[PDB]
Amino acid sequence: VKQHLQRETQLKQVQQRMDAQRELLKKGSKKKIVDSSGKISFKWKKQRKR
Amino acid sequence: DESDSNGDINALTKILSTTYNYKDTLSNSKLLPPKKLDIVRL
Amino acid sequence: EDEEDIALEFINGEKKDKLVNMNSFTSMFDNIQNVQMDTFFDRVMKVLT
Amino acid sequence: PNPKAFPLADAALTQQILDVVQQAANLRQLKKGANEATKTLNRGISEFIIMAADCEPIEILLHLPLLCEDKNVPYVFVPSRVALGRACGVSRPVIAASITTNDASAIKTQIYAVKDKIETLLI
Amino acid sequence: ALAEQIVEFAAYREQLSNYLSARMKAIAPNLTQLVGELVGARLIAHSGSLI
Amino acid sequence: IARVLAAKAAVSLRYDALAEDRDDSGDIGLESRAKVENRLSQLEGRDLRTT
Amino acid sequence: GKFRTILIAVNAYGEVWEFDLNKNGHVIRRWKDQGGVGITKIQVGGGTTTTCPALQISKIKQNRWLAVGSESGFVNLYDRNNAMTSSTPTPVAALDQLTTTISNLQFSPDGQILCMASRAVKDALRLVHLPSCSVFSNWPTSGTPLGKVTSVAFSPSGGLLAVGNEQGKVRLWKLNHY
Amino acid sequence: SSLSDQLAQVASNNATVALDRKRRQKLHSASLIYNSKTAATQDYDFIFENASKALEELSQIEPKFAIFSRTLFSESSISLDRNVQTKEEIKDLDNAINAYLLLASSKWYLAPTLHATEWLVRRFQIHVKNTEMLLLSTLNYYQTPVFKRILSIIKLPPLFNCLSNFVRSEKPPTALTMIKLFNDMDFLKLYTSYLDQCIKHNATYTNQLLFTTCCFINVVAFNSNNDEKLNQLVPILLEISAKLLASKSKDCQIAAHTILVVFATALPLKKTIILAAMETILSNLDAKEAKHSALLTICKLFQTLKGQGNVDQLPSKIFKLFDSKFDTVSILTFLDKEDKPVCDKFITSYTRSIARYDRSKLNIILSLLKKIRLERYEVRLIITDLIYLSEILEDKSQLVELFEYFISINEDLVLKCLKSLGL
Repeated sequence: VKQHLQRETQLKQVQQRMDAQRELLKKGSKKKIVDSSGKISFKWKKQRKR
Repeated sequence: DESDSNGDINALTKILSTTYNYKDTLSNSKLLPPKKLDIVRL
Repeated sequence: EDEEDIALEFINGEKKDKLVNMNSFTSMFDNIQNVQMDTFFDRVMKVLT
Repeated sequence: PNPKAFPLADAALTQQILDVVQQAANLRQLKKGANEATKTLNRGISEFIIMAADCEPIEILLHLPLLCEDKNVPYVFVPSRVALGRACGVSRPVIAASITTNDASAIKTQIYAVKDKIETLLI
Repeated sequence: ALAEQIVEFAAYREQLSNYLSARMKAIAPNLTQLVGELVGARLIAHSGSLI
Repeated sequence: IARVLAAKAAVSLRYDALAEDRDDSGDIGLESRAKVENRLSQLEGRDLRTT
Repeated sequence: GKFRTILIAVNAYGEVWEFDLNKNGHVIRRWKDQGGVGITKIQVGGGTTTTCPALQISKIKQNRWLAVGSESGFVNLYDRNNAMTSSTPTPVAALDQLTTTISNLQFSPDGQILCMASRAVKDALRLVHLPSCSVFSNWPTSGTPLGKVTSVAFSPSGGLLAVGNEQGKVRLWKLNHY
Repeated sequence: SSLSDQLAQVASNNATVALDRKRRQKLHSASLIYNSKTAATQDYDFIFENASKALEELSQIEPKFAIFSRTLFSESSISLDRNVQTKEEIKDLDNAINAYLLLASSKWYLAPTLHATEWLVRRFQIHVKNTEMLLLSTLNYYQTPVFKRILSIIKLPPLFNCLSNFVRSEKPPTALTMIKLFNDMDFLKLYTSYLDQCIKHNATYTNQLLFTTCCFINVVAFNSNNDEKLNQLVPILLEISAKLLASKSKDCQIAAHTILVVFATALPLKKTIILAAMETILSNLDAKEAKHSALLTICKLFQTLKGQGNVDQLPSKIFKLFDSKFDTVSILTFLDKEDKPVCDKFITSYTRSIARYDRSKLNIILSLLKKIRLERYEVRLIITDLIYLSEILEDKSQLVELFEYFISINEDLVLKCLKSLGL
């Protein structure tokens, strides 16, 4: 059971990373912000998708 | 074959023959007409 | 009162409306088949209002 | 306002909820629409569910509280779906939306504040 | 006698389908009115509960 | 059309399996059917190839 | 010899309060803007305002239109007669053309054009014809030199429009009908 | 220009002459009913037998067709040819073909029309020689397998290129194709001529009159932007509107009504032109259906015009005409209708005309003002007309009655217009 659990959490994270990339692909006016720790993030402009 | 010689029937066709630019403009329309703005750059 | 008050009375008074855009009458073609003439006319008047 | 839509936020809580919604959509953490919201309950990642009250017929979103009871997700009706769509960011009326989870967002604290006030309102 | 028994299954099937259409009209008349009651009943059959 | 139909069928179903005081007239089916119909006319009016 | 001034204040959730000032500021009413999650800018028009003001007491006229503009981009538009009467009314028309946060709303001094503009991205002025609530389609065009519009005015008499942006240059048009 | 292109136009000239046995099977195997091989095996005498039978059936249904049995469907018409005949003779044969296609455009969901016009197709090559009258006749059936057939045989003229794309296909032509056909202009001229001929020979029906209506509507909608296109499309639709009014079929009159309404709400027409619109409409108005439609139309036209001269009197003749056609109790029940179309501008124009031309029905005036909710400037105009009427007339009881009605509603405007003139 424990090994099943770790398999599930890892697949969850891989899907987190992949989903963030897919939405970088989509549209919008992004902004690439950089955290302290080394981690990057994106923050979109305040606009209504039409 | 043809010479010129209550209310009629021919009237719509006759006044169409007379007038040539049928949008009413000349009337000081007082109301700003929609969807086509008339604006000049100074 | 004043002329400018009269023209504002015009402008205030007249009420809003629907314009003829380029897409209103296209379902008329698919409702045209055997319905009688006056019924078509009243659906047209509804589109205009 | 239907008695169908029971746990209903007021003015103050409604503003706070739609503030978190606006932030979440700017960061892209928001799932818009009722079919999409049911999907994310099913995958079991969603943070909480915000529903409209005036979608008539009400039942089409009434299928969500049974899932939220089953899965223990907090959920709140807010009064107007026009407002929910505007706060959500699209051009449409949106009758349900769902904050999804990313534990290192920049709005984790605000989400928790709202989710805690919701759970009090349910409980 | 076999051939008349064949006729009887045909009549029985028509009766069953008419029964079913009326019954679906009773249970889920919105979905019936949309997709047609045969496919509606098959949807309910596959996923099981109407709920 | 299978997307539009599946969405309007979900609306129809949820109105049916959960609305405890149903009037049995199927009106939500009729309304949404008119919506899907209109969609079908729009799609089939559109012509992919030049005039 | 008599007028009465009313002060209208918009909460950023949408709840309009209308105090009156003549007797000490006492709430005439309050009604909610329908929709309206984040509101910036309310403005009235059609009569006499802080943007086309009066010049003798006989000329004060009550404003016919009310407009409320949100920071999504929408702008709801109410009629004053019916909104005052009903006290939780329906917007006559809801415009969404701009996509960023409404930062200017001016009516024309005779109240037939609403110019709704946005501070936030380039070329975001639209002029709306009222009562029919329909955006004028041919000006501003693609090439209209506007830039990030930061302020707008309408002229009292000559029918002029004057727009100013972030580069610091004001540009000036004449609506030729006047 | 090239030898190739001059030769091409030669072949187009001699397009229907069978110069070979191969070409003759090409020509003769184009046909409306049969498939290719069967049609090319059979001959003129057989096709004529089938056609005569079908025309006897159509004569039973509609009794105009015995004349065609006298003159285009005889044994002599087995014998005649179309290419061996001088131009005067060809012109007459095309008159008879055009009149036949009119007087059986209306039956094209019928196998007898299929069989009879198939003889005309094969012996006289209408699908080559007069195709424009073929297509403009059978146009509105644009879904029925019969029109798909007719496209499959025809060779499309220069003004039908939209279908030139759609020819020889299992899908039919679509509504947006028909609208783009009409949205070109020289086609609108052509179609107008076909409708004038159709009206003057009296063969119209609801199906095709609906179709022509729906296309003239849709042309004005797509042109609702380009004001030059609109201004240049005014005379053609307003010519049809006049002729289609001057007819005597209530269906014609309803079609012309709906054309006028859509066109005037899409373009602001001049006052004199809306006046003459009303003049023609009323002056040939009879029927009940048309009476109801015409009332709605005139209210809508006067609501459209706006400027100066906004709300004046009708002239004497148009007013008297309107009174002959419409009772005041009829306009009163129209104002008693539930739906209540916006008709304020026509109502007050009518009221000013009453108080300046009749000076009696002032009780009726108070009835009208009780019925409808006018606007402030209409009030101002009416009240000033009554003030002048009072100063020209005896202060009559009903004139008083109108005045205390306004006293009931807006003493202050009475005071303001009084300050304009009086005390």
